[PDB]
Amino acid sequence: MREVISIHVGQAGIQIGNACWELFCLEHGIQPDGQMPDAFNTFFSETGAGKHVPRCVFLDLEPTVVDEVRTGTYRHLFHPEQLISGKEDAANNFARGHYTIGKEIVDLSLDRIRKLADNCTGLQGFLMFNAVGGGTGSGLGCLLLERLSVDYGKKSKLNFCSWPSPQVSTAVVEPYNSVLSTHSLLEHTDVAVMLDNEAIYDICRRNLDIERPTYTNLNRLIAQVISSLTASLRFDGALNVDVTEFQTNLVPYPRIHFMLSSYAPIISAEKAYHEQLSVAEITNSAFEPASMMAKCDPRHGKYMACCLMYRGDVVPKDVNAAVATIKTKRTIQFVDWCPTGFKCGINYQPPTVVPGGDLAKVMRAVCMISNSTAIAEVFSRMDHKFDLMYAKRAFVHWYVGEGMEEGEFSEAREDLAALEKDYEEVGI
Amino acid sequence: MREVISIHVGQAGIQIGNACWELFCLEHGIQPDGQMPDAFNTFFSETGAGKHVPRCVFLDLEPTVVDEVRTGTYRHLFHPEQLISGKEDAANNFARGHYTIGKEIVDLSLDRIRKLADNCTGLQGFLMFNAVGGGTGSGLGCLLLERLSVDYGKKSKLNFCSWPSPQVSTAVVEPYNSVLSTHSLLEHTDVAVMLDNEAIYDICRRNLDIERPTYTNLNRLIAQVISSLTASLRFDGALNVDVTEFQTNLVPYPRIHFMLSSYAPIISAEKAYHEQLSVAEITNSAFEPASMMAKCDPRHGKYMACCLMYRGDVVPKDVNAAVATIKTKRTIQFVDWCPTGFKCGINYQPPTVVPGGDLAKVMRAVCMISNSTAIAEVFSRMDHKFDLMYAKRAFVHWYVGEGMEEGEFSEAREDLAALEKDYEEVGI
Amino acid sequence: SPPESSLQSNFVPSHEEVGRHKRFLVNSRDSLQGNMI
Amino acid sequence: MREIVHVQGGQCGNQIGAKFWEVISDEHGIDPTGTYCGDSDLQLERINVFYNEATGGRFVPRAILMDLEPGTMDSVRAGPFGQLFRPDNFVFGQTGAGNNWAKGHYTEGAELIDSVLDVVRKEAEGCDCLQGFQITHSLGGGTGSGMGTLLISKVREEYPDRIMETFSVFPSPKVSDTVVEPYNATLSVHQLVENADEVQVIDNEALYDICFRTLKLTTPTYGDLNHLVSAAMSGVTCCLRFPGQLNSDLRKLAVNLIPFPRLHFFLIGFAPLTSRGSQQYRALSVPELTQQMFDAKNMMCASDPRHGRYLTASAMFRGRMSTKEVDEQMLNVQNKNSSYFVEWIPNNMKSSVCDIPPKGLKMSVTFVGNSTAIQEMFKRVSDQFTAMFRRKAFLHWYTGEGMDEMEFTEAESNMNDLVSEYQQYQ
Amino acid sequence: MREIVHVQGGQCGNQIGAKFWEVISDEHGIDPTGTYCGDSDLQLERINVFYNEATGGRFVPRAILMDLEPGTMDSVRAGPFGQLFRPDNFVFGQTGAGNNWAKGHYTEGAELIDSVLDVVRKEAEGCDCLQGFQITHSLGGGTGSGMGTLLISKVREEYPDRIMETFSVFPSPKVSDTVVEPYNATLSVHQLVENADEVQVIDNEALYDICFRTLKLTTPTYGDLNHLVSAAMSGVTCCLRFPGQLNSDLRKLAVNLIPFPRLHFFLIGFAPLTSRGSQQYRALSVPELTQQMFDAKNMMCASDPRHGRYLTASAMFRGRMSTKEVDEQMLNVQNKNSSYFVEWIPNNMKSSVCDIPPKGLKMSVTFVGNSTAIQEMFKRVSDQFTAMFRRKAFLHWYTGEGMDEMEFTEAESNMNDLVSEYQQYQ
Ligand SMILES: Nc1nc2c(ncn2[C@@H]2O[C@H](COP(=O)(O)OP(=O)(O)OP(=O)(O)O)[C@@H](O)[C@H]2O)c(=O)[nH]1
Ligand SMILES: Nc1nc2c(ncn2[C@@H]2O[C@H](COP(=O)(O)OP(=O)(O)OP(=O)(O)O)[C@@H](O)[C@H]2O)c(=O)[nH]1
Ligand SMILES: Nc1nc2c(ncn2[C@@H]2O[C@H](COP(=O)(O)OP(=O)(O)O)[C@@H](O)[C@H]2O)c(=O)[nH]1
Ligand SMILES: Nc1nc2c(ncn2[C@@H]2O[C@H](COP(=O)(O)OP(=O)(O)O)[C@@H](O)[C@H]2O)c(=O)[nH]1
Ligand SMILES: [Mg+2]
Ligand SMILES: [Mg+2]
Repeated sequence: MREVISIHVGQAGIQIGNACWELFCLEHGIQPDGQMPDAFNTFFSETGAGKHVPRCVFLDLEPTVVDEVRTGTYRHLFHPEQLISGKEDAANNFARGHYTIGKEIVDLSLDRIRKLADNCTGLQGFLMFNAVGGGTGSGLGCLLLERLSVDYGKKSKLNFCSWPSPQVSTAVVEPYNSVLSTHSLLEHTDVAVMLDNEAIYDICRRNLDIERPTYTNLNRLIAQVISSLTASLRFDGALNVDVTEFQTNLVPYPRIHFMLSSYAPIISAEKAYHEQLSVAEITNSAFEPASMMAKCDPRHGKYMACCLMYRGDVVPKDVNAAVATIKTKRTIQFVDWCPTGFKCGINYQPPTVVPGGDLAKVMRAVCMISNSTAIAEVFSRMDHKFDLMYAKRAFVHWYVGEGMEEGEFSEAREDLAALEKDYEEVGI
Repeated sequence: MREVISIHVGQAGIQIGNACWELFCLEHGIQPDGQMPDAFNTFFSETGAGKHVPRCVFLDLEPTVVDEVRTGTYRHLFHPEQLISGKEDAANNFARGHYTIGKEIVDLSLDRIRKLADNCTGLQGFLMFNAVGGGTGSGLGCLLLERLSVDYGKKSKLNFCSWPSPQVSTAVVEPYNSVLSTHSLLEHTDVAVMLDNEAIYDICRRNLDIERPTYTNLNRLIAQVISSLTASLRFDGALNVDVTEFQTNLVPYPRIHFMLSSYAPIISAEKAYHEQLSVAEITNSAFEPASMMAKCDPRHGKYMACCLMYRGDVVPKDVNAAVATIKTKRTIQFVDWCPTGFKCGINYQPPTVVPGGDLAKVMRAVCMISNSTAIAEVFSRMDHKFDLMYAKRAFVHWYVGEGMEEGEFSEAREDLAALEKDYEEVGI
Repeated sequence: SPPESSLQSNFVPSHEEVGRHKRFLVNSRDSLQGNMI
Repeated sequence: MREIVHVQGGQCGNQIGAKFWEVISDEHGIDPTGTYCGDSDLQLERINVFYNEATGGRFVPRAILMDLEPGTMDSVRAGPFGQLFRPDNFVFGQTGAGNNWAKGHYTEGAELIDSVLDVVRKEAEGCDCLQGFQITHSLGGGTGSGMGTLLISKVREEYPDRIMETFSVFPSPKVSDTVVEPYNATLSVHQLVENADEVQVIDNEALYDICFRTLKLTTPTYGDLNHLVSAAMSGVTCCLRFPGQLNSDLRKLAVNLIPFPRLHFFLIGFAPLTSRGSQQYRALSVPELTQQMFDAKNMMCASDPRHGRYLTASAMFRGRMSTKEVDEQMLNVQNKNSSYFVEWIPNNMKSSVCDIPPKGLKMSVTFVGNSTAIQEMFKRVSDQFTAMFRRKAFLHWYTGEGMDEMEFTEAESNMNDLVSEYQQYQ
Repeated sequence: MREIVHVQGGQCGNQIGAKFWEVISDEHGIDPTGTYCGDSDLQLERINVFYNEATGGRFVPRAILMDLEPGTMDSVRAGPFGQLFRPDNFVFGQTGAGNNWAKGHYTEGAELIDSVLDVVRKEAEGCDCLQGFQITHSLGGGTGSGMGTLLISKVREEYPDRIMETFSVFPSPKVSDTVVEPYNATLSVHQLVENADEVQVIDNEALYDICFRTLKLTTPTYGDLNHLVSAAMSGVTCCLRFPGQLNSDLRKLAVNLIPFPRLHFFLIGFAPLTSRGSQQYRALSVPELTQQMFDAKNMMCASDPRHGRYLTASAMFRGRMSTKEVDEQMLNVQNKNSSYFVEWIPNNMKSSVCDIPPKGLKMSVTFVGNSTAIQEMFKRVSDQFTAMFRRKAFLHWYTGEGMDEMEFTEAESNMNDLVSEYQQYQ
């Protein structure tokens, strides 16, 4: 019946995806062999003796992260050509993603997507994970969205792309790679949800007091987010939230779909032994700007729409008491043309804790995704440090000499500048 | 009562008979001595005390491949005079292989084909496995098909002719041998099926993922094709398809008898238990253009007939359900004078996997034989290669001075172009 | 063996099909007119 | 005899209607396996009003489950009294209306409306002639409002002379769920005002206020709000199922509450209502039965009727009781509240006696009243709909699924005319 | 008294008649070893219509097993109830027809039809007097369509006045198997239209439609669909074996369905048909039987009767049932669905009461109806046939067996004048 396809492009997509599927295997009960020692259907398929193979593709142009998944623990869970690999890295280049390497890997990629989608009707949509700063995550990530719109037209396409920081970016040509990825995903992505790495680093340092975690500990917290989004698709609950009203409740205009997220409680075992976990305070934590997920301050941003996804033993009574408290609260301000501002979804399944991880066993949680005007500033800082480096032709010879012509930078520049004008106009 | 006679010529025919009867012995319980420790009556004859004996002739003018069979494991299974050996090689020469050196072996071959087909009335038909690019596969194959047509004209003449690929041709005089062979393949062969080597090379390379495959692995795939061919003839099923059904359902004009082949699923153990290989997931891969076994791209051709045969625990509910989605997709297309184009056969017994081979134990399989207008392309580059090298009398003296005459090449050129004018005449 | 008949002489199907569920987690609720515990 | 046809649409209607068949099976002595127990004449002398004898001896409900997603159909059959219903009364969607009106009304509710009228006609024409249609659904969501009310459009065309009884749950003012609610609410209201014979209103703010003050529970769930609506909806149909000293039916309500067919919106009350703290301390008698029932705290709409004027009303008294203390006490409540009752209507009250009390009680009452105070939540829907529409926010779904723009301008103008005609009678 | 001879040809026919001789064995108390069980006088008062006493105690079938290939007859014998049939009533072919009407009708259907005529003469002349024939075969194949219909021809000449009642399954047009189907379909219709007294059309996607919508079978096998049409084969002949308050016959069906000799093509319905997830929920009565029967969902021919007019119809009821409801229900559907019932015939349809219902059921009904909606089925087979014959496809397997082109055009003429004859009565 119901099924959702997860696409992970780039090695950022790979590392977010392996931790995303190890939680799903521990959420439904899938051993690293793909056996169940019935909500698997919405994320895991079937093939006889419990073999619940996954419904996800793993794109990367270089093999150095994909084939070590094949060598690692999760060999026989994943179907071997669901892990799709090239030979050479795109190496932080939009042109290397599109016109030289990606044209040879996208034919086998859509071949695998077509076989993995036509197995059963009931496809809610595609969950995209990529890195906009990278070469294959942005270049090849673009060309997959081009070929998905031409055939799979009316299907939903969620997005979770790792935007770079104002400070921690670990590259220099991500000003080029990111704003060429915007010219992709304003008109191809249905719902874009924003991510940022230091906005997960500062949550790990403050909310759990973990002074030295790594990339993989970021990937558990985001895996809990995606599992909470598909909580109602798989498990039962009081208010069902499937994918079709992530867009019709949060996207008021077709060019306005860039949006923010937050997760709560992010509390270790040594802090859960003193703090009581009430529904009122977990959503109060989800409204704090310091608890935000993509480093976008919402005091100068103005909440057009919001979604709350309660997961656990949440009674609907104090759902409505807590959400009435934030309307009374003045510092979280909403829009005059959207007086109501909230879609609530309750699921009875408690969050699943991973042993050996960072989180504890909590009985209730919130996954909040909010479309706000504050996304204007994450692109305005993109304005300032793009024009500061584009003005003197730096790092341009790599792009122009490799297939793509000069002038596509200027129209993608006018594209995100038009996005700036749209967010300023709607925010009056 | 019911029996079928297989005929193999050339070295390629001998080892393609070794694979299809390693398989047929392995499914009928036939040990290499023939002793069981009535469904066998098509390919094996009861001789004495529980011995089952092959129904074929093995034909080759050179001894170098055939006498190593009679010193092998299957040497007390085969009758000695069913394996007929010559003394000298035909040596890629239609003139020797038809006229000069092939005339003293037809008198023994027609003696044995009489002694094998006269034991019971109601003979179901003759099968032919010839190498088109070979010398005795083209020359001796042509003349004995001519003599079995005058003797037994009202019996079926199946043929699985192994054609040279556009780039893989492993000799130099394949334009002469193949064009001269198709002059008579056109005129007195009731069924022709192309088995191009490079197409099956690619299929083992990606589906079974063997990047050093050999002629053994090529030969097993043809064995699976002929096993699911005559599965309905040997065993019972939900809906029988006879060998007489083939020409009545795939051949609308007597000149057009050249069809295609495809086998799916050809998954490997590792990739096997990872897909629910369902009566659809396997019929979509059977109709995939790159899953072709003769590298005739059908997207620029119009299907004029197709025959599908299912083999396993197949319910016809999803046979009709999956073939409808085949009918509705626009990447496939039928010529308008056959609004329906589908003959279905169902056999209950699943295919049997050979140990140590390259397939897996698969419960259900599809073999599909389609007539198309896209046979015009395999003869169109045949036109290019023949004229490009016939232009300045290359290798002509091996044919003129060895039995034929200058002008056989002109008429063999002419009637293949008559086949092209006939195929495009269907193609409006 | 061919597949067996799935209909009795009463002309009704022979075997059920388990419906595609949603992992039912129950909710304990009862109120009004005594309104329990 | 007569036959009440029930239709159960949307996620919200499927829970409040399932709990409805829990308490009507309670009132008629029906086992959850379909059989009968209890040994009384009064449990099944009028059983064809809601149940059909299915020649297995069981009494199948004449109610159709109706939703565009099998998530709610999975829940209503897994729990208790899910075995009572027929699986052929269930009609399944697979895509699901994500709280969008045009999603359920124009695009994909169009192909399931042909199948669900087939099951309506299956059980309607199977009897001699039915009594009415009872439509419970949700206006806040999509599969309840749009896909629900095109059924309301279609069955009115086939059966115009029959009564058209709708219980609709409205958007709530305080709680903010299903953020595109004023589009779904307004686009359903203006189309059912020319279509439904009479409508009653339920709001979750008022059901929460009941659990605040009169029931004093601590953690009320949706099942507790369900049985509040369910006890009232049993009471409004009790005289068609049971005898009494003064008999009535749904079209008795229609002729005694509707002076003008454009104004057909009601408020619901239900008394008595306490926890065990006051179950043995309150004298269960006619004064507080009528006096709790004329209270804004007991009202099931999010409206204060003290603001407006009671145009007409009716009370549904149930149980063996003295009849003077029924109607003369409603004469005293008219004399004391002469300012709260409309001036050109003497004897605003319809009364009836439903001599069989509900299970667990000996006296009860159910209120159905046409008050002009039901204007006020149409005002707050009007204010927040034009807040969203004056700059055309969240509109591209309602444009791109095959539905025009002047259909919205007539939607606001029709309900503004409905608001304005309630002013002139206050 | 009388005897109805079942003649059963084609690999479709032999496995669709194996299920036919399972249900009339079950209804008549026949152990598969041949002896009687169940000690009831009504259950064996009429055995001579289908079985003959073997002077060894058993009841041998009057069935003519017929095929051109020795496989499906071996599978029928090896199955249960396959050892009931006489081994000499089987007739064996060794070559077979390759979905070919030319070798089916002319060459390979000639040397075996001399043996079928010998066995059908042997059993019929041994009887005192015949009643009719039951030709069950297929039109989409080679041997059922080829010399099953030539068998239809010559026993019509040799027996000129008896009944010939044929259950012919037309090729499935939507999901078509056996690619040269319209040659065997269209060009065996025009031969059969002057040689068959009574024809009933069976379509495979209609048999899948009743397995999906009304039976909700997850995995329907051929045994299920052959069992469902054997309900029709037993229900049409119920009065031939059993008494009744109002009696009938295949001759009654002939005289009360065709006003003209050409219109002998009928549709078939059977009721009730519900799953056992809704069997205890099914009120089983006469009005619920007729309305569920009168649906295109239930009818085992894939033609929509809403697009046409029921020119004449008939309904054989079964079971102990009141005989005012054996007609007041059809007055209800004639007055309501008068748009689907033709005017120039008053009271378009008859009925009869069989007293024994099918086992496990207390009431049932079968339906044989001359509806003019079959014009859309012959014209739908037409557009494949005239498209595949315009460009000379697959014709050399036809003309190469003592055959020419003239009777292909005569097949087009003699079928499109049947289409045009049904055009004037809608
Ligand atoms: N949150 C998170 N971000 C990552 C991870 N891996 C890479 N990134 C982000 O990706 C950026 C670097 O680009 P990559 O993702 O490594 O490169 P790519 O997108 O795969 O494309 P290529 O450069 O061609 O390999 C870093 O600045 C990170 O912000 C990860 O595991 N978790
Ligand atoms: N399908 C298939 N074809 C083969 C195989 N081996 C050889 N061939 C074909 O055989 C052709 C060469 O002829 P051979 O079979 O080697 O020799 P021959 O048929 O005895 O004729 P001569 O060349 O005179 O010896 C090649 O062009 C191949 O296409 C095989 O294993 N499978
Ligand atoms: N009266 C009532 N209202 C409910 C119930 N459950 C949810 N609601 C309200 O209905 C709204 C959601 O409606 P929804 O389920 O989306 O309607 P649907 O489209 O028909 O499925 C929320 O704002 C809730 O306040 C219930 O059991 N009873
Ligand atoms: N209803 C029904 N149809 C069948 C059955 N067997 C085969 N068919 C249909 O008949 C067609 C094949 O014709 P077939 O009977 O096999 O050829 P023939 O035996 O030579 O007449 C196919 O399209 C099948 O769909 C059966 O048992 N019942
Ligand atoms: Mg790169
Ligand atoms: Mg050779």
